[PDB]
Amino acid sequence: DIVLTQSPASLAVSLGQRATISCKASQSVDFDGYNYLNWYQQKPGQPPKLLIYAASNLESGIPARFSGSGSGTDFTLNIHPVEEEDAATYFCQQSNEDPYTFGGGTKLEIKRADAAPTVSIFPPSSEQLTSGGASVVCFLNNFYPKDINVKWKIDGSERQNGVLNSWTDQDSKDSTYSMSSTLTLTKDEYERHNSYTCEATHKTSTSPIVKSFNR
Amino acid sequence: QIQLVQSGPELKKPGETVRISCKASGYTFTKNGMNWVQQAPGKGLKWVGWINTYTGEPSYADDFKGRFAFSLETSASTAYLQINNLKNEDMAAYFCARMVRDAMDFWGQGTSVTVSSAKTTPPSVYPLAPGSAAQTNSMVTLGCLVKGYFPEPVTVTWNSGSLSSGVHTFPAVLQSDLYTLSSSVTVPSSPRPSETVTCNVAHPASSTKVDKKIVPR
Amino acid sequence: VAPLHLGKCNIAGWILGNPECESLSTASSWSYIVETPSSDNGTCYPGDFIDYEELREQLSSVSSFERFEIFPKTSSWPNHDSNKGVTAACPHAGAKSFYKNLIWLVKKGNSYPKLSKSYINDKGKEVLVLWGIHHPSTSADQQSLYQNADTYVFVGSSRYSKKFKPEIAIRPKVRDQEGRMNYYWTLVEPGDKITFEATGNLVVPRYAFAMERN
Ligand SMILES: *[C@@H]1O[C@H](CO)[C@@H](O)[C@H](O)[C@H]1NC(C)=O
Repeated sequence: DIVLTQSPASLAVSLGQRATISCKASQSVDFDGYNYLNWYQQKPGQPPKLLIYAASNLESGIPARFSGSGSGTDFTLNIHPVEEEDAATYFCQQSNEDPYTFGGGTKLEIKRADAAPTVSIFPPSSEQLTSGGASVVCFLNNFYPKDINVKWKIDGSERQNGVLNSWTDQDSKDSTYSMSSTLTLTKDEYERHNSYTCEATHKTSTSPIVKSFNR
Repeated sequence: QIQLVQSGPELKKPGETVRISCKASGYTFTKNGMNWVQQAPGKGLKWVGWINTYTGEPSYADDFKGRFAFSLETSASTAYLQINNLKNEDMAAYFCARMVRDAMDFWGQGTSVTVSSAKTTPPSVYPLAPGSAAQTNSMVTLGCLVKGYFPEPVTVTWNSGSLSSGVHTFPAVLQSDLYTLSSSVTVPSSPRPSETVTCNVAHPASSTKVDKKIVPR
Repeated sequence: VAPLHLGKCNIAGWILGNPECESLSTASSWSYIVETPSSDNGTCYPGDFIDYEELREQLSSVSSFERFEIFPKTSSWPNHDSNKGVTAACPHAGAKSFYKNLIWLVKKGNSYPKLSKSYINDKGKEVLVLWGIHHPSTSADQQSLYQNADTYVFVGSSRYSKKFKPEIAIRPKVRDQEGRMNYYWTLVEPGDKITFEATGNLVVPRYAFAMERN
């Protein structure tokens, strides 16, 4: 194969700045003065979107802030300036020789606000307590950066089992992250305690943010 | 309007075979080739192969010559990717994309393939209501919980799509061969105690649809 | 008789083997030719067709037209790779390709030896042989593709003789190509031997055409 590479894995670029991604192929992906290098954008849950081809020509309908340059084995992707919808993952792919090979992929991160999460706690519904179980949910929305963790306190004592954490990717129009922590317990284990507390640790707060209810 | 639509998800036990589809629309199916790419989240992309929709001769990567084939339907305008036997590997999304300028331009819908001997399980919908406040927020947060279903995916909407702002859907987390994911919506505090807010869930694998109204506590 | 009707293509791209220029006439006895026209004036690679009008007046009043493989790709070029000689200027379904009647040889590994093939025309008819001489744009495109800066081609025959040589120069952009590629042709008489001799820049024949006329 003609293995490409990744530089860098991820980079957090502020809004209005210049985000440069560069990828280097093991072999020369050029021929007859033509470079068969392509760039793609893939927002989560969506198929990769063509941006640039061969290796500087912009695809019709792509904003002008995207620009690709290079020749031989050293190529670059330039975004000038950076928006908030540009939060996605970028790959570089060649077509000089079979098989076609994709790059390691670069995930771009937008930086702004540096905000704190919005916490909401939900008790077990009536429908789920009939099935013999009980799941307590805590939502963390519109926070940045993504670095965060959650502790579950039952009557003041910590719990770490049945914990199903699930982050979202960076928001397209808000550039913020969201997390959901699910604490699953049986019906009998849920009815013997009264205080349920989930608390998160985020850099925008020295002390944990607490949100609790009483059964 | 160039369209490349791919059949819905597929759940097959290890060792069977699959026949994924790709329907061409908005352009001449001939005069352009069809690429196939394998996407496993985090693991990046891998180029399956390429099929010359005029000559009909395929070209595969080295990691697929043997169990993967390309077949065309040209009278009708469809391309197929057949996988067999399915080791529990190749557990990933599959895209059909078009040749234009030695690149790929109009990628396809997406065909998430799952390979497990487990059984189809419709979900159990649980409404998530606050039930307590202190007049401290002009905005409240609801929730709809979907727990214990198989396989992916599920479609969660609010009031059949009328509530789109302030909606968050968290990706599922697999545990004990069953997925669990939760959703949220943020509307003011004036419409909620009066106007009906309904969670709408659709599990296309079991052909089951459940609507859950959010009732205060 | 009836004229030959080409589809999507002029005589240039039709007989050059241009992809996307697949006529369907299957007539082997036409009188003159009628050509649907387009942007790639046959030559999907920027170049000049030598003695074109001489070829137009040859491909006319035809009473037979067998197309055979003069230089079989699989068993003709051991020291040079027949693959890899494709560019995005001559695509086939959005994928780089090349003329299906010509093979674009490039150096195998890091060596381009002195090729020398010969066809002696066991056909009982005039055989149309087409070839091409690539003219790179840079002195590096030469070494990278052919490794020999002092290359030459020599097509020789009883009726034809001509020594070729690259003409490296930056040509104006045409189809994202700053180089050129001229095409030539000749009639090999029954029983005559047409020689090929090159150390680079030879787009070698693959398919020829036996034919009678009138
Ligand atoms: C194509 O050929 C015609 C004559 O047949 C010539 O006038 C024209 O300029 C050529 N195309 C271009 C782009 O020059």
